[PDB]
Amino acid sequence: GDNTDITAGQSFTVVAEGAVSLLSRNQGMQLLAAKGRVNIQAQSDDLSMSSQQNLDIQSSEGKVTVSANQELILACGGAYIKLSGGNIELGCP
Amino acid sequence: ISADMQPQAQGKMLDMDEAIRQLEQALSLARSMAKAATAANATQGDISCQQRLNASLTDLTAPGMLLHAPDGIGMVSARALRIASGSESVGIMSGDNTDITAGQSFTVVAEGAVSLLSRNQGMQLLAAKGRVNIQAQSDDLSMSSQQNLDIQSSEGKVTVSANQELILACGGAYIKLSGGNIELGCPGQILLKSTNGGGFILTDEAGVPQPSTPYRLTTAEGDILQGITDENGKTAPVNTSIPSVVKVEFGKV
Amino acid sequence: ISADMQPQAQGKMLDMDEAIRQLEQALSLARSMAKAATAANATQGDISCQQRLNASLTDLTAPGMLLHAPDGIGMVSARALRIASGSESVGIMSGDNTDITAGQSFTVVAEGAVSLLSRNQGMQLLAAKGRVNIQAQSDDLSMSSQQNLDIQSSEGKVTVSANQELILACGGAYIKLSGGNIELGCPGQILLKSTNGGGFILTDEAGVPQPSTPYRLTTAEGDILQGITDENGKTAPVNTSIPSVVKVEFGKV
Amino acid sequence: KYQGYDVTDATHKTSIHNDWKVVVAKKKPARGVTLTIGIFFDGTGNNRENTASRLMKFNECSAARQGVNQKDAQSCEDFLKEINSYRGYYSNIHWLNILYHPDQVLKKDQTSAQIKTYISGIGTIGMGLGTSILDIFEGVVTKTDEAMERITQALSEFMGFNLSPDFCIAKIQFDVFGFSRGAAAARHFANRVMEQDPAIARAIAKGLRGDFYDGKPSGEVRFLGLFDTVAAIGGISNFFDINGRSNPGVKLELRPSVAKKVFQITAMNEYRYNFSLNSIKGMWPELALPGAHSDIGGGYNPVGSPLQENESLFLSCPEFEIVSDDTREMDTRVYRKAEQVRKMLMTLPALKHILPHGKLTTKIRSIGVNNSNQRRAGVIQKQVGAAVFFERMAVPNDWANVCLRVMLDAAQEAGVLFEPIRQTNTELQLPSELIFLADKAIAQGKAVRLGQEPQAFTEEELYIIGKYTHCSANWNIESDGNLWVDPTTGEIFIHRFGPKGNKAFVFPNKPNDRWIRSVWYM
Repeated sequence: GDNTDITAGQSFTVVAEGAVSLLSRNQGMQLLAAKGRVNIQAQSDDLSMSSQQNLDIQSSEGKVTVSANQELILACGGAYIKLSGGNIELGCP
Repeated sequence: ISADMQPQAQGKMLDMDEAIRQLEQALSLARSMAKAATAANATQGDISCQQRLNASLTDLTAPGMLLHAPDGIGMVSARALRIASGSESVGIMSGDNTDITAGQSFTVVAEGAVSLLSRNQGMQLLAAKGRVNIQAQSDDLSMSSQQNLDIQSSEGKVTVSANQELILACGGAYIKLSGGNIELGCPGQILLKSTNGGGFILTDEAGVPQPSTPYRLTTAEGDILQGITDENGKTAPVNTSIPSVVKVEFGKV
Repeated sequence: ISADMQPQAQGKMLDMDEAIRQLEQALSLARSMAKAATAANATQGDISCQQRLNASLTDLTAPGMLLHAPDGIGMVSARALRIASGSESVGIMSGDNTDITAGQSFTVVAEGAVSLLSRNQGMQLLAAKGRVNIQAQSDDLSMSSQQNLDIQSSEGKVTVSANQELILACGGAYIKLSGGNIELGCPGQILLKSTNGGGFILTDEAGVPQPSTPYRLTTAEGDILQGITDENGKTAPVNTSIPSVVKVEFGKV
Repeated sequence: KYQGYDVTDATHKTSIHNDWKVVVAKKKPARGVTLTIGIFFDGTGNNRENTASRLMKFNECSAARQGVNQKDAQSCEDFLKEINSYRGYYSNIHWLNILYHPDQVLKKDQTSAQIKTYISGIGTIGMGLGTSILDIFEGVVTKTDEAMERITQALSEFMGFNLSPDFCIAKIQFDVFGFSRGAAAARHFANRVMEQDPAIARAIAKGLRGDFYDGKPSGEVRFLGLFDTVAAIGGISNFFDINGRSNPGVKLELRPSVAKKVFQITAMNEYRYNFSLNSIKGMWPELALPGAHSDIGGGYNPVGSPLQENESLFLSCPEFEIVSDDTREMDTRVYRKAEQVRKMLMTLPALKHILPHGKLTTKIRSIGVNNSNQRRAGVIQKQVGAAVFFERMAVPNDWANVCLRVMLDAAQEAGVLFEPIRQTNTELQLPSELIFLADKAIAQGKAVRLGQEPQAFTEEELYIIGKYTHCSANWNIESDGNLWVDPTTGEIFIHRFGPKGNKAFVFPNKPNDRWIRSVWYM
């Protein structure tokens, strides 16, 4: 009826043969690592990270490296930057 | 405590053949998934203590508590419930789903790691409302995909901001925002696109060039191009490499 | 319901010292983590009801159920299990791991927040197969790091789409995609790259220019320049600031 | 065949014109120096074995893999503590490394040299304890890598001793010596030199700092001195946490072109389960010599030391049983089993010469059993345990020097140059009891190195040797809190988050079945 709190003195582990699904309905989602590396991988498939409002990717003290294998596209409002082949294409209306 | 029938008290007091099958099967599942987590570089569960539990609870060789019911167990209360292991692990093993439904928040605090591994059907981390916040508050963050990775704001801004370098790399090409400079390097060309032959004429032998006539060209490779002639009977331009196009027509009067 | 020995029935019917230790140890762990969840700006757990449960279960001052076993409890069944608290919280505490192993799926639906805080060893959110989907379906998404952040698609495309504005910023330099325009501003220079002194004369005193001879130059600061003389006895071009380097050789005859 | 350059134009300045001055040199003919690096892979030396190595011995030797449950294993520990970690002594690899003649500065016409490097033994945490046990499991190959870095720094020191050489290294040879897992590491290294490994060439080059040497780029092995090859002491096959890791790429087979001369001594009286011999018998000269594992390799403390070897050994696994308090302890199944195995051991030819130098008895234990239910029936109960015990105080370690001298003779036959053992080496001088025997053993070594079959030791000399031979195999139980072993499957589970307060029991020195040492051939 209230919270479901899990408190582990060691790790908290989930291995699901099918899906892992976390759905917050009203107050958002905090996936925090106070220390240690956060590793989010779709090790065999797509990764989609979506937001309706503003999306903020940030490294407060280090580098941000976005890296693609076959194509890296940044798009907004007809403008696009495409890193593809060995070419950089900046197209905008 | 058992909801298992031992008709007419025929058997040992502690016959737990089905309780043991449930314990064996759960540890068997926990162990196969612990191998899957290692192969996937996830944090492994504590099989060690769940392995002693099987030892302890099987025939109650150590003072534990075995609750078994062949048709399901419900532990309900209007007030708080606590499942707590003081020195070892809590293991929630499930043949089907493990579903947590919280009327308020669902929170985890692990002194070590949090690893959610999905093996076959992916991972959905959704917030129907509220802000999603993913932080490596003191370390690296890595968001990786084998196939396409898509970051999108459907109605707002996307801001990627670094402190010392912002690199976008793909296939030798890179864009590095560093120092106070911008560096666009590539082996190929940097293209700034800031701007975003042949047919027939179906004419009567008298001379009127037959407007509004449906046509369809078949180039001599296996491509087809429908259309209608227009206002002195133009055809669509064709640009197949080196063909011999063919023509047919019909129409109304 | 206690698997605790009270030999010869010496003691109170409800002596639960080890059960109370387990309740106290569980609650003090849940409270340390509430402090840690606050310090990390995670959603806090419901300590109030778990603190109220300690009061109710300690000496059973309220009609609760206390199940204690010194060597582990197994709640097993072939059918479904339910741990439900109707109006308060479900607390799962562990000294070690809390392991969930779903044979199908691990589902969590929280009406409030979903919070996962790991304190020391990071967070792994892996899908070995299937698509990973992270959405703030109605709000902001913020994914941040203190140290390096890596977004990568190892075999596919990376698409970053925004609706209003896409800003990449680092150290004053920025690339903004907005309106229908691209803007590359920076305090320094914007660099587009379609890209991305001296030796010794080892000669015989008679005149043979010593082909194929080993050498290695030792600058007068502490640098080594290994190599083998080439094409009438050249060495590698040295452009250290301005030292007086030294020469050595050997070789087969 | 080699020539250097009488160089006097050895400086030039740095400019903006990028000038190339000159080097005027009349050519000097350079000495072709055959340089030998003596590689000494030790077993455990004058050290303690680390936790990760001692835990590997739980594999197949857990008390649970035997019929010894956690109560009977604690009773074994109690029964041994009622009758009466271990740091060893210097091995023969230490003394061979000491006697290996090093040459710091070459002579003006010295055409052959010898430098040496010493690689330690493999076994000398909680979360990391699994990976540390993995490190011990791969220790052979990782030790050969450490041998690469050690060869680099030994060569760097040697040539830093000879600044401005006038000589050319006309060959790089190797004299690789090993003991018991450095014997495995020695065989693996000799193979890596047979395969002409690029890492060896990189090591030689990094030590020479780009200098030239004329031979096989990865060198060649002249003499392989092995002491008792034991590729693994324990294993990981039963460790749930790490048994997935496959066997390491260890190469122990010694093909006719692996070294110019190969000679191995072996322990005739080593019978432990975990110490299974990798033999080079039939293929290369191998001398079975009386003594335990470290009576061949050396790591036993001297007969006066504080770490003196006093043997208080269970020669049978202690068996317990609860009986009536009226029952005489000698009228129990456990006592009959213990006396049966004691009579078997007195008959056993494996310990034929070791037992007469100590006391072989059957120890009997009996403690009180609290059984309140049987008390009401008038039945008081006792737990009687009985095993075969062997006392032998003050075991002398002077047989290792006999094996050391046999190795020295084998190596000196291979041309290896050793400093003789002079009376300043008091640790290596033999008791007057053993002089004739050491000479006969050296003769057996040569007879094997001549392909003959050696004149075996007679029953009187073997009885004399039994005084210096240690009984390495026993059923003395040890415990650890870093593991939990499944009582049914015997699978080992490492405690990742610190000890859970339990004790996992092991018989690390457990004798092989029927007291015949496992030998693996090739």
